[PDB]
Parts: sequence; structure tokens; C-alpha cells
Amino acid sequence: MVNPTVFFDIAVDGEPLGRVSFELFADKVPKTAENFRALSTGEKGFGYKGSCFHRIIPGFMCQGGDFTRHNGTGGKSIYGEKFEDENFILKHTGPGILSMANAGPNTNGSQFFICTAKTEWLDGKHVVFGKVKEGMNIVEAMERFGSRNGKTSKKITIADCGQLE
Amino acid sequence: MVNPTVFFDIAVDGEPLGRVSFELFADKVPKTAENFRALSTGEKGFGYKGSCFHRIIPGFMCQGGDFTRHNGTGGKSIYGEKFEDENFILKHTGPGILSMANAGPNTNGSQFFICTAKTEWLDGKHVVFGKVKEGMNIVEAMERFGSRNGKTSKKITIADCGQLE
Amino acid sequence: MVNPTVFFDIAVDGEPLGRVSFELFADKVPKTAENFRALSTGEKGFGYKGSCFHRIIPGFMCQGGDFTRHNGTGGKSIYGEKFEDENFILKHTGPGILSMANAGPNTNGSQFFICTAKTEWLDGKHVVFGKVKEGMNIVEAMERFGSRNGKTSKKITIADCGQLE
Amino acid sequence: MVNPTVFFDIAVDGEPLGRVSFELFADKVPKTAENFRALSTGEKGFGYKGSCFHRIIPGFMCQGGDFTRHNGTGGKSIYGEKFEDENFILKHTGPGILSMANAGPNTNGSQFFICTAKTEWLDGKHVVFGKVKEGMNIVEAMERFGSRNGKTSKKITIADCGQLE
Amino acid sequence: MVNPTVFFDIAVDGEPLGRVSFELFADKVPKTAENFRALSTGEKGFGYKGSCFHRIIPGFMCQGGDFTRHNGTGGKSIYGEKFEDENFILKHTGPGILSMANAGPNTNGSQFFICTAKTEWLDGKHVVFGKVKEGMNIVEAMERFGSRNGKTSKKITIADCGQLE
Amino acid sequence: MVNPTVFFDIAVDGEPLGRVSFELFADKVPKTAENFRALSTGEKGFGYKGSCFHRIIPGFMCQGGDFTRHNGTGGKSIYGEKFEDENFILKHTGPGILSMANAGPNTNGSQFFICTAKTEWLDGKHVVFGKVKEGMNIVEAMERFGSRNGKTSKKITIADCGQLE
Amino acid sequence: MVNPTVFFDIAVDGEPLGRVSFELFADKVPKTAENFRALSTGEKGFGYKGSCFHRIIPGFMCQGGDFTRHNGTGGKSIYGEKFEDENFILKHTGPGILSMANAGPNTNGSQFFICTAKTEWLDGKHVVFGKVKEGMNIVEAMERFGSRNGKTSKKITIADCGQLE
Amino acid sequence: MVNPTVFFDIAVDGEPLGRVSFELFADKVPKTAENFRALSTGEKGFGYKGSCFHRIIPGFMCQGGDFTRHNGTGGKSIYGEKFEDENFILKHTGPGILSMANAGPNTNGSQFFICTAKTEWLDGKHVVFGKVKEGMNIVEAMERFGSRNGKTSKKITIADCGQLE
Amino acid sequence: MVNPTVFFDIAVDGEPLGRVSFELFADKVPKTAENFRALSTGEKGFGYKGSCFHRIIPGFMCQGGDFTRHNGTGGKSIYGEKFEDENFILKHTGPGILSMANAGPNTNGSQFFICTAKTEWLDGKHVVFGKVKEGMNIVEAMERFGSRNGKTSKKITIADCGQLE
Amino acid sequence: MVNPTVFFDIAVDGEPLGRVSFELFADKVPKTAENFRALSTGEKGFGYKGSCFHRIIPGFMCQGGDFTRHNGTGGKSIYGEKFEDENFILKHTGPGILSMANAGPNTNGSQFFICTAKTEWLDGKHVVFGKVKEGMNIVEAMERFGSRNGKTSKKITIADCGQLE
Amino acid sequence: XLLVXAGLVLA
Amino acid sequence: XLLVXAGLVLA
Amino acid sequence: XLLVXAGLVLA
Amino acid sequence: XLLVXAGLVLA
Amino acid sequence: XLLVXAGLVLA
Amino acid sequence: XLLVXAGLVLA
Amino acid sequence: XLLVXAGLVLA
Amino acid sequence: XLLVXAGLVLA
Amino acid sequence: XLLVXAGLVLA
Amino acid sequence: XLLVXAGLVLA
Repeated sequence: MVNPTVFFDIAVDGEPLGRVSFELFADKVPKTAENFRALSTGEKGFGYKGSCFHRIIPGFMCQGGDFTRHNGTGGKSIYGEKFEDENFILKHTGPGILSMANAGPNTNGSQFFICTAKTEWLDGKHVVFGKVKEGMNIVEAMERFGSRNGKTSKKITIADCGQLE
Repeated sequence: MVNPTVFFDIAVDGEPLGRVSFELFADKVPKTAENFRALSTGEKGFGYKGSCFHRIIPGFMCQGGDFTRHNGTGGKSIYGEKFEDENFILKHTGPGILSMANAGPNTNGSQFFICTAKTEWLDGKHVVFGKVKEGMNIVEAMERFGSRNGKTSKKITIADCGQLE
Repeated sequence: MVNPTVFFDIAVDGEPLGRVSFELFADKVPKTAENFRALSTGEKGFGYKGSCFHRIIPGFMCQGGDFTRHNGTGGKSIYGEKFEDENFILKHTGPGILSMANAGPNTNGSQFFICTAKTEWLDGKHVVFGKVKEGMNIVEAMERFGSRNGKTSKKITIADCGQLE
Repeated sequence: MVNPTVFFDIAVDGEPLGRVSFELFADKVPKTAENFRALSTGEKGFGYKGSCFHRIIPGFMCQGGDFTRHNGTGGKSIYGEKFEDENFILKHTGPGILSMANAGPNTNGSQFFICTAKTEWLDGKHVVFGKVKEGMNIVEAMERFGSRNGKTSKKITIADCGQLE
Repeated sequence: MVNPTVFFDIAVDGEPLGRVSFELFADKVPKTAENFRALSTGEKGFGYKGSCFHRIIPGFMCQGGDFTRHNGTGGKSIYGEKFEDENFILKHTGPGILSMANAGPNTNGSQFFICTAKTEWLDGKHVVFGKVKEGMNIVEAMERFGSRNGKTSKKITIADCGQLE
Repeated sequence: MVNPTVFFDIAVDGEPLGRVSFELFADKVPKTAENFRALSTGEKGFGYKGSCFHRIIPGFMCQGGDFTRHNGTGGKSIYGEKFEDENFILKHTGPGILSMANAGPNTNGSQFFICTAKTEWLDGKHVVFGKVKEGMNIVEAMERFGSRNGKTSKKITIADCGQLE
Repeated sequence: MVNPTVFFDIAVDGEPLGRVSFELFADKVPKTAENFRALSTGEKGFGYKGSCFHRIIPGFMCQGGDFTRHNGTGGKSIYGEKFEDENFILKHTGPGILSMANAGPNTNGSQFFICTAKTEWLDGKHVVFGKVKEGMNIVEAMERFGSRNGKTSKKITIADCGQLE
Repeated sequence: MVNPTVFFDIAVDGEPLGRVSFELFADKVPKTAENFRALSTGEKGFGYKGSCFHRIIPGFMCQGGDFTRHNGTGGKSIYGEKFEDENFILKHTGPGILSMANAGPNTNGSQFFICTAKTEWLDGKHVVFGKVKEGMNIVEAMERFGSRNGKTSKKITIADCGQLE
Repeated sequence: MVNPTVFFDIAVDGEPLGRVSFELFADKVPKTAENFRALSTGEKGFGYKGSCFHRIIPGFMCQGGDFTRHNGTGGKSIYGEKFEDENFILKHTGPGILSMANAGPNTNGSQFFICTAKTEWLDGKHVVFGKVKEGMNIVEAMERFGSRNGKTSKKITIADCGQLE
Repeated sequence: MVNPTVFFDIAVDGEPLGRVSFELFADKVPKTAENFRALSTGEKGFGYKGSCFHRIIPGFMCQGGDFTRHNGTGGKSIYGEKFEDENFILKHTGPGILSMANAGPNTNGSQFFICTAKTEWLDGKHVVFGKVKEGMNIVEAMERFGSRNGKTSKKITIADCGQLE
Repeated sequence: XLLVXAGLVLA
Repeated sequence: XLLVXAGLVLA
Repeated sequence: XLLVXAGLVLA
Repeated sequence: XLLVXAGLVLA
Repeated sequence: XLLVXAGLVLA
Repeated sequence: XLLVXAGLVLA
Repeated sequence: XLLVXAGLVLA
Repeated sequence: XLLVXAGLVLA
Repeated sequence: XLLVXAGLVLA
Repeated sequence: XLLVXAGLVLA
């Protein structure tokens, strides 16, 4: 097919911060890309609009996607409770990589993380499925509200989200 | 703990045939039993009421549970597209055994079969999760509408279903 | 030996769309290439002449080869009900790749798919055995009648087929 | 299901010897039992009528079933050129056991052997699927035409064969 | 060696419910039993005193031990973040069995559960290390505050704990 | 030490067709190459002088070396009934490659095949041990006596054989 | 078939000590029994007659069978250089157990040992294939020519050997 | 062979405590019993005489055998710096069981421990090779000098040692 | 994240010898680098300040890190008594490499060694996590106090240590 | 450290043939290289001086190192009876390579071979640890006293040996 | 044969 | 998702 | 289902 | 340490 | 198919 | 030996 | 815990 | 030890 | 030999 | 063949 682009419009506490757009690698991991794509559009009746980034550790990554419990213990995929690790073709090559958070092998739900640095210790255990197309500087701004233990200082929120191409 | 009992009120071409009740072994396979019980109550918004047994081979088993495609190619679990083979504690020990149909390892969904014979060649590949409690005479009656290749002679349908205990 | 070429004359509903010729990689996968060749001539007494492409998904592939059930649940090989994956030397490198559909490892029958895109997520799970030699534009024309779910809008049929070289 | 019984009428050089009937353990190995039943009735267009026992070793077994090359290099199943080793539930417990000959794991075709002794060293390498029901005296008579290396002195032929129940 | 007995005085919303004593099977699982014993006395500086049962599913189990995050995501052992599964000698034979909660293989920390039924589906995945000696009636009183999803209606707290034997 | 070179004088029925000489790669597969070299000199009392090429498939290969049953069911090595697959270093790279025939892993005896084409699907399953040094034109002449099933039209014989270097 | 009985007439330099007979378990390990049997009659051209028990350790075992190098570095089977470990159905249960000596897995040739004690530490590594039928007292006599290092004091020899039954 | 018995004369700060005799199960683990026997006779020029029990934990075990570093980091076997785990046939069934201490698999040297309790969590990891024959009360006395961390309060030494039978 | 730099101020007996700075590879092994960093600052209550190098073998390495037993048998990590081998991405490439000492797989604690030679035989078994940044001349000076058996001739101590970068 | 150089002064029956020096690759295989060095200097009280090359096969290798039985059945290491294969980094790349002889995996003792050709079929089964530095012509002189079966005609002896560097 | 699958039913 | 199976087609 | 985990509780 | 899990976050 | 075996030659 | 194979019969 | 090793003794 | 091998006999 | 272990150091 | 073993030398 052609690789989908999704966008997140990020708000910090109340105010608009900006838009980050992502290319999703459906040519490498189509089932993982479609899961994220459909949760961004909200087409199945649930998804990411309104959810917050619950763990941001500067120089490492920002973690979001738990739209149910909002603390890292929830999320559901469009395929169900959890789904298999699709493949490990792609690597955590540098800042702006989008990858799945999981609770061990084959427990992919909806939580993901945006890398703010190259994280190659994570290769082989987390499925890489996308990359920041536009708005890296908005992710760099998001970084600043985190801490070494993941605590955010302001409620970083996906105010709106959806597909572009 | 208490093991749940669900019932099916069978109809042949609209004419009511009779009630079959099943004990589900939640004590051995709780996740596989829960999937069945909930698809029988219809409490998740989809389930077995109205569907039919699409393949019946006399002296072997009656296969049902495909409520989406009605021909063996569909159905879904209450946990998603598919779920893991829970365990293989129980064996296909005789007539009345309720076991899961599948499309290979860890692809359980909604389709099941009621054994009219001991089927030990299936041990270790299909998860046993219940047994006919009352109404084995109704299942034996259903058998007479099969054929060597599984085609039914009448539309064998689950007119109603729900939980008893 | 020399690699065989076979052709398919496609018809949309009834009118003759055009011919797609294929090169079969008998130098890499001889048993799988021979299966397809013999089913194209119809020499063993059954084959693809008259079957339809039953699932077409634009930007991914056209699936066909089920001359038995015509819906994806049948077909058979000239070697028996199924045969093994011969090897996975070749890769789904891009449009026009011809590859075997299957229902798991070593369940190859007669169904196949013509890729209209590079599908590398399928590498190592589906045996690649040939490539469109002429008539890619006809495969492009077929794509239009498909859907995201695969359902065709006109009956796409292999009106005639056989070997050329 | 009830287990089938097939028979073979054996003829030494033309002269009738007698009939052996066999019970096929369809309740343990249904696919292997069905292959033998069907080749005995001859309902698929080929089977055992007229084939000979090409290798008899006294106090070991009589091996036959090669209806294509008649020397041990051929034979075929109703499923195709070969089929899987279904399971190894039954063991080579005594004289009268009917088991599959093969060319290594999962190469079952039509060749079989009747044990004239307990052959337990073969356990787990050859699928046992039946036992002589009546006529062990005819097998005992057959033995006498073999030698230490297997060549028979007279042509031992399955003059007729089919199903009884 | 002699197997230690520890105790827990339970309180519901402040108001004291009663004491439960547990025997720890040090003769079977000494490292796992020492971790529970030492976290009950508080001798290493941290422990269970003042923590709560965060998940109680009636007829199944009472889960506790998260003294760091109090909600199921924390806890720690006296050996470090996580420790190895010692062995799986014991089984979940009935009510009153005490076993380690975990987040996959070799992730034992401090969370545990007391079974209020036999849970043999958990055998081989959770290390069993103790059983209720006296006070089972208090565990049964605790059940009465949970629900199918595990939520408790009141605050179930381990007021005090220590060693008796 | 140096790589030996053996010759075969081919005779169609009885007419001298010509000589084929081969280099044996004793520097990659010394045990497989000594087997073939010794069977070509007849120094261990038995060997290829007088045997025939029993299976010739044009555009694929010429198979021979069964000096005991002359049809593909026999032959033996200088080390015994069968011997181990030495290694799979060399590949079936083109016409002239001399490789071992077998009956699955570690059943090498004396049967071999001379490739008249690149056969890379056989890589890793058959041990390559030599290549035609001279007489490739004679091998192409032999091909013409074969057929698609391998049966010849004239008896192709190794009238003489021996070592050169 | 029936289990062979073979004999050895042992000579201590000059005078005959006596005859030991052995039952060979051809009902369990036919390929390993035929090897000892054929080497005891000498029918294949070489065998045991004239060889010595080169290593005897009192209270453990008498080892012989190296007819080519006489010291423990030789011997050969009727199948060749070496042959597979047939199975390990039988155990080293006591005095007068006859078992294969080897140089690790699948290196059986001709060397064997007669146990003068229950050697269960060797189960699973050495193929047991026979037992002293009559003549244990001659083996107990042989014993007293050994030493803890295996050195014999006098030249123990198999003067004659062959098959009784 | 016959199972050896070795004795140790224990002394507490030079003052004699008593003798403990050990039966070594050379019928189960011959290479491990021989190493302990030769180290108790000191026949290879090094051995247990004069070494101490460096770690005693009451109601668990007494550990000794480090005759080179006297602190648990040395020792050597008569076969070399370390030797393989012979087998795990015997289990830690009760007090007086003699087992090998090690630094992970196949690192046996000369350290051992005498259990004063059944230690079944150790089964499968430490080779059991002997049992206290007489002197269990002396082992019990030794316990009085240890502590939970293994520290002894007086120097517990092997005053003399050797083979009794 | 940015790779931290730590320093050790080495003292020989009492005399200050110099400062060694280390870059820690937190971009490759973050859990291992963090352990060494936190132990060099002392921020968890224990750490390297005041510990000595107990084993220096000239032309190989200097080993230290045992701050609990000071002889090679202790040390502990900030994650507990042991932690997993994080990964083996980095190799023992030359002088100055910092790698973890262990007692076999997954037993990392606090002990480490500084290579004064390329030690590639250790690759795959010890986790490399740092490199001497400045002060190699000081490590070389420390070398001069060791011996072929590791025994130092001075108390080579870490007088101070901490993080710079 | 710096790789050691050792020499062997070779004698044919009595006459001095010459010196062969070897570089030992202690930077790759230090435990294997130390064993050979120590046995060359004789420092542990046993070693190579006076031993002979018991097997020389011209154009393949010279085998020596059996100082205890002198025929290939003995020798021992400075580490014990045998020691593990350290690693297989180096390959048998050409003449002058010095490698370990063994009797299967992890049976290294003292026997070794100097190849006079490239022997890549042995890669991965024998550990390479050195190379002829000076004296290759003396090895070529030794060759001439071998034969295809490996028996020598003269007593090739290591008259002297020791470390140079 | 006698199997219970969902989709490609075999003999 | 985007797979090509014969019988139980999944997402 | 009826499981006892620490963190991602599944059905 | 620096990991990204769902439920039991470790160091 | 195109294989080289000794005994049971398959397609 | 005593085996039952189809094509390459061994001892 | 209660183990018997030679060198690194763990709990 | 007490083993029965052909060639390298160990203790 | 040249190894870096924690507790039982071997050659 | 051309092997270098210690005790049972095969071809």
C-alpha cells in the first residue's frame, strides 16, 4: 500500500503546543502500523484522542498510549487484549523512532514510546513501527516536562489525532 | 469457585428439538470456559443465539460456533481475533466432551465441537473445556442430520442459549 | 532445465480483459513451479481454467487458485491434498511476484497470490515461485475491482490458461 | 465410530490360500486406517487387488502394498504421494499387528507389513494401525514361502480384497 | 530446619478484623519462604506492615504484597528488584494456599496471593510457598469485600505482621 | 594432499562413447572423495566398473553408482552400508558438479549424480565432492538417452574407470 | 524371530577354562545381536575366534572384542567402521550382562564387555544386548586375572566360538 | 564392585570429638565416590587429612573439603581442577546424606557437605554420593559450633581419615 | 542518554598514585553502566570508595569491586545480590576496556576488571561497559604491583571516586 | 600478554634433524596455549621431552604429544585428564598450523598435530592454538618417514624442547 | 481424515 | 492486518 | 480470565 | 535502568 | 519434482 | 538387521 | 537463601 | 573411574 | 588459565 | 578418511 501518516496535536496542561506527524511503516510491519493508525483515527470506537503521555524520561523517550488506565497498566489493541510481536526488521536507530511498549514477548496492546535518543539496547524486544515525519522540536519540548523517574510536570495530552495521507 | 452450566435449546428447521446443558470446567481452563459462557449469555453484544452447527459427522462430532460466517471460516473470541491454547490438562475421553476447534496452535476463537465418540487422536491439539450434563439424547438426535462429509440435512440451530448456574 | 512460462487470460464478468504471462522459477523451486505449471495446462484433470480471483486487496495482492470451493477454503495440488514448503530462497521483492498462499507451514495446495506491492513481511512464511513476465498492466486493471476487505465487485475469472514455453 | 474390517484373499502362484480379515483401529489412527480401508475397497481407482507381497522374512513379517512398482520402491496414499505419521499410540505388541512401512519420518504411502512376531524395536518409527481379526493361520502359511533376505519362492498375491464391516 | 509461621493482623477501613497465621514451606522453597518471612518481620527495614490487599476476586484469591506502589505495579524482595522462580515442587491444591504473584518467569518480588479455591491452571507458573495455618475464616471474611474485577469496596489493610514460629 | 582425478569410459550399450575425467575435492570433503576414488579403482575389491547410469533426466542430472541392484536401491561405501554427510561446504554451482545421492541424512553409499544444470535447491541436502575435469561434451551426449522420468533408451555403462592423478 | 545362543570356549594361555554361552536379545536389539552372532560364527570372513579379553577389572567387567588391534583401538562390525546405537531399552541390571563398548555415541564396532556387577551408571550410554545363559563361573574365574587398571595377568583367549541355537 | 567405607576422626580445636564413617555409593556414582575415597586415604599425595569444615549452618548442613584455601574457594579432585556431574540418580533424602558442593554445573572438585536435614531444593543441582554409616551424633555435635551464616566458633578439623573397607 | 564519566583516585598503601577517569557506555548497556556509576558516587549508601584491587595479573587485567569480602567472594549491585547479563554488544577490544567479572551467566554484582591487554577470549561471557578515558599510565603503574597469581604487594585502594560527567 | 615461542629439537632415531619453533596464540586461546607451553618446559614435572610422533601422514599432518602410552591412547594436560575446547576462533588455514587432537568434544589432553596442508574439514572440531615460526623444512623432513596409514619407519623424537620467548 | 479445523478442512 | 491465508483469514 | 499478575492484568 | 514496559517497570 | 534419492523417488 | 523400509533396505 | 556453592555464596 | 571405552580410557 | 571470576578462580 | 583422533582412529 502507501505508508500512512498520522498526526497528534499535543497540549501541555491546557494550551496547544503543536503537531507531531508520524510516518508508519506499513511496508515492514502492516498489522502494528494499522493498529496505531486506527487508534489515532478512533474509527473502531476507541483510541488515543484525550489520552496523556504518562512517563517521559529526558534523553530517553516519551511513553503514551494507555487510554484506559492512564498509568501504564492498560490499553487494548484493535485486534484484542494483546497481539503478537510482528517482526524485528526495524531497529531503534535514533531520535524520533516510534516503537511499541510491552510487558514482555507478544503482549502488544496500545502503548508506544517516541525515542529521544538512539536506544539500541531495546532492539529485538520492542517492535519498531514508525518515525516522526514533522514536529521533532515539539517532542523535544515535551521532553522538558519529564524526569528521571518518568514523572511529568504538566499533563501532556493528545488533544486531537488522526490520519493525513 | 463453582463451575458454570450453560444450556442450548436446539431447533431443527425451526421445529424445537430439545435442551442440552453443559458443565464448563472453569476449575481447569477458566479463560476458555469464560469465553464460551459469555458467548452463550450474549453479554458482550455478540454470541451464539441464532447460529447453527455447520458440520456434523455421525459417530464423530457436531461442530458449531461460527456466528460470523456460518461456514467454518469465522467466529471470534471475547478476547479478540484469537486466543492462546490455555492448556491440555483434559482429554477427549468420550461422548459429550466439549472441545475447541481451531486453525492450528493458539488460534482459538468461538468454534467448538461436541464429541459423539472418544476422539483421542485429537488429544494435545484441541483444548477440552466442558461436558454435556443433560441432553445427550438431543445431541444423538442432532447426529442423524449429518453425513460422511459434514453436510447437514436440516438447519440445526441454537434457538436460545444462556447460563443456568 | 529452462524456466517455463504460463499465461492467464482474464475476464471481468464475461468480457476478455487481457493476458498475464508468468515466468516460473523452476531453477529455484522446481516442485512448486511444476505444481503451478501442471495446474495451468489442466493436464492432471483439474486446474485453474475457469476459477476466479476470490480476494483482491488494492496495493497488496490478488489471491486466486481455489478451483474447488471458489472462496478460499479449497484447492489441492497435483501431489495430493497439500505439500511442503520447498525452500524460501526467494523473497517478496516487489510487484508481479507470484507466491503460495497457505494455511500454515507445509499446507501448500493450489491457491496463490500475485503481489502488486513489495510484501517483505511475508518473507520466510510463503514460498515465492514466479514473476509476471507480461501483462502487469492487466494485474493493475484487476486491482480496481477489489476492496480493503478483499471482496471483488465483478467476477474476475481465468478464462483460459496454459503453457507457452 | 465403529472400527472397519477389511479382508484379503491370498493366492500362492494362482491357487487360493485363504482369507485374512483385519480390524483397522480407526479409533486411534483414523487417517491411517482410512487410507488402508480405501485402498482395500479400491474406491479411489487404485488399491491393493492384484498386488503381491514382495518381501517376507520368516519370524519377522510379510511386507506388501507396493501396487505401483511391485518391488518396494512405490505405492501411494489416497491423500497424495505421502502422508504424515499420524501418531504413535499403538505399539508392535505381537504377531498379527499391521503397521506402516516407510522411508523415514512422514513418508507413509501404501506399503504395510503384518508382523509374525512382536517387533518392539520398531516402536515409535512405524505407525501401527490394525490387527489380524481372522486368518492368522494364512499369514503363518505365507511365512513359509519367504527366506532370510526376504525373497519369496512363490508369488503371494492379494487376489481380492474389500471391506466386510 | 523448622518451617516458620508468620502472622498478619488484618483491618478493614481501620477497624480490626483478625489474625491469619501462615506456615512457610522452607523445607521445599527456602529462598522464597525467607523473603516472605523477613518482609513479614520488617527486619531488613522494609516489609508488609501497613500495606493493603489491592485485588480480591471472591472464590479465587486475595492478592497483596505491593508495599511500594500499593496498586499491583510495585513491591521488591530482600534479594533485590526481582528474584528467580525457586522451583515448582508444590502445587495449588486448594484454599489457603499461598503463592507468588509475578509478571512472567523469574520476576518474583514481594506480591503474593492466598487462594480461596484450588487453582491448578496456575501450576508451573507461580511458586507455591505456604498455607494458612489458623485464621482461614478471616481470609473468607476478606473475600466479601472484592468483586469480579478485583476491586475492593473497603480498604483491606495488614495492620501488623511478624513471626510466631 | 593433491586432489585426485578419476576417469570413466562411457559406453552406450557396447559402443565406446568417450571419457569423462573428474577432479575430486579431497581438500574440502576427504572422506567422501576417498570413497568415490576407491570405488573407481576397484582397489577394495568392488566398485563402479561395469555398472550403469540408471536414471538420466535431461537438463537435470545423470545418476549412477548402484553396482549392486543396478536400479537405485543398492550400492555401498568402502566404510560400510552407509556413512555420514561429511559437510556441506561446496554448493551445486553449475553443470559438471558431482554430488552424492542418498536416502535422507547420513545414508551416503555409492550412488552419485553428475549435474547437467545448476541445482541449488539441492544445496545443503546432498554433499558436493567433485567436478568434471574433461568430457563435459560426453556427459551432454549421455543426456540424450534419458527421459523426464529418468529411464534410459540404451544401457549407459562405465566400461572402465580408474585414477589418473 | 527366536533369540540366538552363542558360545565362547575360553583358554587361559594353554588349558581350556570352559565355555560360556550367551542368549542374545534379538527381540529387543536385532541389529546389535546379529553383529555379535555373525562375528561369533565367523560367517562373514572375520570374527572373534582367537581374540583376547584385553582389559579385565575384577568386580566391574571383562572387555574383549578387538580382533584387529587386540589392545582396544580396533574391531569393526559386519556393517562397517561403526554403527548406530540401536536403542537403550535394556539396562545394566547385574552380573552376566553383555553390552557394547564404544568410543562415544554411535561408534559401535565389535568390542563388548561382560559385566560382573550391576553397572547402572552406564545405562543410556552403552547398548545392552545379551546375557550369560550358562557359564557364569567361568567368567568369575577369568576375573581373577585382571587388576584395577585392567591389565590381564595371563593371556585370556576365545579359543573357539559359534552358534548353538 | 563393593561400596567403600571411609572414616573421618573429627577434632574441635585439637581435642578429639569422635569418628564418623561413610558408605560411598560407588554402585551409583563410581567416579565421584573414588574421588572422595582417594582424598580420604590421601593416596595421591593430597587429601582431606588436616582440613577443616569451613561453613556449618545448624539444621541444614556442614561443609568442608577445601584443603587448599580452607575458605570455600579452593580444593581439587584427583582427576584435575574440576570434573563433570556424574549423574543425579540419588536425591537429598534426609540427614547424613553426603553430597558434592560446586560452583555451578560440572565444577566438582573436593568440597562436599553432610546434610543434617532433608534438603530437596538441592536435587538435580548437587551430586549425592554417600551416606553417614556411623557417627550421626558426631555430625550433630559439630552443628553446635556453626551459625546461620556458616561461621564456626572453634576450628572443626578432620584429625585423621582413611578407608575402613 | 549522555554517557557518564566517573573517576577513581588510586592509592598504593597510603601514597596517592593518581586519578583514572572512565567513560561508561550507557548508550549500549544502561543498566550495567548505571550500576557502576551509582557505586562510584556512593549514592545508595554503599559503593566503591575505600575498596581495593584484590587481583592484578600484569599484561592481563586488574580486578576490583569487592567491597564486602575484599577477596573476590563478595560485592553486590544496586539492583540486589545479582543481575542479569544485559547484552554482549561491546567487545574486549584492547587496553583500558572495563568489563564485569561474574561467577558465570547472570551473576553480575560489583566486581569488575580493567583490561591491560586485548582479551578477546572473554567476549560473549563478560559484559563490557566502559573505557579508560584518562589515566591509563596509572593503570599501568598499578600493573607493576601484581604477579602471575593476582596477589598484590601493596594495598591498591580507591581513595575517592565519583562522577564528573 | 606477549605470545610465547617454544621449540622442539627433533631427532630421527638418534641423529639430530633440527629445531622447529612455534608461536603459541595465547592472545586467542590462553588456556590451550598455556598447557602446551608448560608441557614444553616440563615445569609441572611431566611434558614432551623424549616423546615421539606416533602418526605421520605425508601431505596431511604429524601427530605427537602422547607421552604416557606413546601410541595415541594417552597423554594428559596440566589441568587434569582432559579439558574443554576453549573456543574455535582460529582455523586450519595452511601448513605450519598447530592444533589439538581429541577423542570428541572436550577431551583435550596433550596430543596435537602440525599440519603440512590446509585442513579445513577439521575446523570447528579441533582447537587451533599455534603456528610453526621457524623450522618448516624440518617438518617436511619428518613427513618422509610417514606412510598413508600413518605408521612411521623411524623413531621421530622430541629430543629437547622449552620456551624461547 | 477425521479432524476439526476452522477453514482448510483436510481429509 | 495484511496476510494471505487459506481458510481463517485474520486481520 | 483468572490470572495473578503484577502490572498488566489480562482477562 | 532504562526500560519501556507496561505494568512492572524495572530499574 | 526434481530430486535425487536412493529408493523412494518422489515427484 | 530387521527393518521395514520402502526403497533403501539396510541390514 | 540455603545453598552450597564454592566461592560466591548467595542468599 | 569405571568406564568401558575404546581408545581413550579415562579414570 | 587467564579468567576473571568471582569466587572459584580456575587456571 | 583424514581425521586426527586420540584412540579410535576411523577412516
